[PDB]
Amino acid sequence: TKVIENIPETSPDRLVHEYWDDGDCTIVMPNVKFTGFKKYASGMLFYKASGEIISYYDFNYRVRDTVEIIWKPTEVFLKAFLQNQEHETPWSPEEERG
Amino acid sequence: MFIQEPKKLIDTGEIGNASTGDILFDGGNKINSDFNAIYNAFGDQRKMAVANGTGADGQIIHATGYYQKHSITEYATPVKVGTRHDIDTSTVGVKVIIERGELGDCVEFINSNGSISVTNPLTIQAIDSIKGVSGNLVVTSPYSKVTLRCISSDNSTSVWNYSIESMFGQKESPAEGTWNISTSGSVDIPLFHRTEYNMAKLLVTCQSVDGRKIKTAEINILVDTVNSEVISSEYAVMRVGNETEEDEIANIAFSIKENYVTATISSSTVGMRAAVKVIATQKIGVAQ
Amino acid sequence: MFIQEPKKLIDTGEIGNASTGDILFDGGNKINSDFNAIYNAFGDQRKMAVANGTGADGQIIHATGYYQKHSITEYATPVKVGTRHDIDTSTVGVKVIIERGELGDCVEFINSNGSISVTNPLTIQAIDSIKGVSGNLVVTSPYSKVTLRCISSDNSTSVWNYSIESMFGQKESPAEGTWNISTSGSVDIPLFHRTEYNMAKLLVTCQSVDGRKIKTAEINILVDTVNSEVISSEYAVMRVGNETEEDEIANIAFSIKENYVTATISSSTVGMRAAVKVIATQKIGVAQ
Repeated sequence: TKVIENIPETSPDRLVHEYWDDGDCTIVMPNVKFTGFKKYASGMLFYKASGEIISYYDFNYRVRDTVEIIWKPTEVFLKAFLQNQEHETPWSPEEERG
Repeated sequence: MFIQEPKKLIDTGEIGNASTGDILFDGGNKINSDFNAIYNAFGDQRKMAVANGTGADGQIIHATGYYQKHSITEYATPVKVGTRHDIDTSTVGVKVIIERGELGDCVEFINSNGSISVTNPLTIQAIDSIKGVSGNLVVTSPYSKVTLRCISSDNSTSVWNYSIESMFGQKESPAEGTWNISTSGSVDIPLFHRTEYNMAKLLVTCQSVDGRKIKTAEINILVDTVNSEVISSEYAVMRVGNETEEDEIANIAFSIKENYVTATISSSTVGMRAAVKVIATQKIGVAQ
Repeated sequence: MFIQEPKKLIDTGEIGNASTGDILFDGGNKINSDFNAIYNAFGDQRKMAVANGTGADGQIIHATGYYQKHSITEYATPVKVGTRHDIDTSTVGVKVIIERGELGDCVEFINSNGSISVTNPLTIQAIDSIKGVSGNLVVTSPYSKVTLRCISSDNSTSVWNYSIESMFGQKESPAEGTWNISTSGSVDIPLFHRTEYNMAKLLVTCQSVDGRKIKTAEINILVDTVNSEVISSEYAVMRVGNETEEDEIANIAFSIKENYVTATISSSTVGMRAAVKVIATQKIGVAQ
């Protein structure tokens, strides 16, 4: 149970960032290092320290004793997208007037 | 004028369970600024141009507080309430413009050297009003004390009644009190140590237990130094329960007893409440 | 007297990039000492002999501030300006020797129990001078307030003018103000709630709009309790724009209206500025 954590109140060291932006949300992480498990592991969990969980790294297979992971989307795993949708639009009959 | 922030407080939910340095790195910023207001209040804010109130030269707290001295350029901006200022208008007459205040908001100011004159007046704008003052009050008084208090804030209306006082002088009354004229019908009251005043003026009111007979006179006294006497002038006599146009409801006699100017107030009427109050005095010091 | 350092401020360039404990180990030394002055100012410095101002018994801040009580041994050293002291000379007359001050430097002192007498005088040395005081000022006044203010510092010359005030008493004026005598030529002014004073003394000045006719009289009043009246004595009459040796430029009448002593100031002349100012009052309380 390594942690990715602290440097709170957005202090410069952390480099851990949520970025709201550009109609969107950008959430960056540094690559994760793991070693000395001595044991057979599968998956990886990012466990919100306060509790619950943010997401799950399935790890695709099963390893032992060490893990190294980068986010191929350049260390930022998440870019969240709201783009372009409107819900409301229905279709109805109408009188053409004229 | 060094600007102060309000109180700014630290999170203890931080620290031992969180990143130590960071949460502290923040806390100092508070603490440093936090004491700044404190010392800037009770010490010269021009000590910030110094080591920033640090070092032995740094801002110190005055149990009396400090009246902040500055340029006019700073008072050229509405100056916040709650502040003690000392400015000397010898250079020029100034306006001290004050923010719109709140009910209870105070503004304390002085000219210590008393350079204030008509040649060195002092103008003040406390926003939207100052009670009794149409527009901006001007102050020509040397050794005055500018104290504003906002007696109404309401919505837009900052109403400042105004007090001002000579920063110095002898403001005390040597003798003020009240007693009841004895079954003996008189007493002797030490007024002040016989040396304290060359002149005094007092007001005695001798009133019956039932209040119907109340005696009043206008007491002007000349302390006689060499003879150890006190010379009186009584006039403007007024009465209520007076049964005789002669001395009535009581009598007023004087003396110096036990190195005290001692008034002897004798009433033929028993149960007479006499309040002895010395309203004004005078003594001679050195020339100049 | 617990000694205070000036403000002493923390380095934030320290901490998260440097050794945490050390830079903090230093900072506490500041902070601790830093609040000390604060609480020592507004609380008893004899609370340092206690838990050092800590605990519930520790020094507390007084919005009024605290007048620091001590031995004479401590005042046997020049005592710094800015300090509030309370010492009672019942034990003996003392000298309070004060450092050479700066323009604006204050020294506040009191005897709360008023033990100060001639038997319990109070001597003061503020270095190099005290304005109006040759050598060291002595204070025999009970319930006095010692306030020094250094009105010149310059190079060597610490000039202290001096204010002193009775720590107590009734210092208020019930009625002071100014108005213009109405087109009706008079008005009624509530002076004080009819019960507030057995005696009052006021000064009214009735001056024409153009200031040429200005009326002045010496107003001495006896409030009549049982009859709900006020008895006046007028004398020492003075005028400028008086056209007649009779009542002129205005008239002064009295009454008690709406549980107020109410003066009725009537001027045959329109546009007369009358400033009503009650200079001195008296009321009777309990015996002793």
